[PDB]
Amino acid sequence: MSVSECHRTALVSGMCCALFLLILLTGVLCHRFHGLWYMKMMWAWLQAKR
Repeated sequence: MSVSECHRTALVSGMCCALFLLILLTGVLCHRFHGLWYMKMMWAWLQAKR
């Protein structure tokens, strides 16, 4: 809306930051599913039969 072009940097900056949050969010669930994590992983581990 603003004749200024710099404004573009903002719109792009917003997404650039949101992307970082995606990496942190993964941790939020990691905690809630801290136990289930191993429960499921166990299936993948034994499946290999190392």
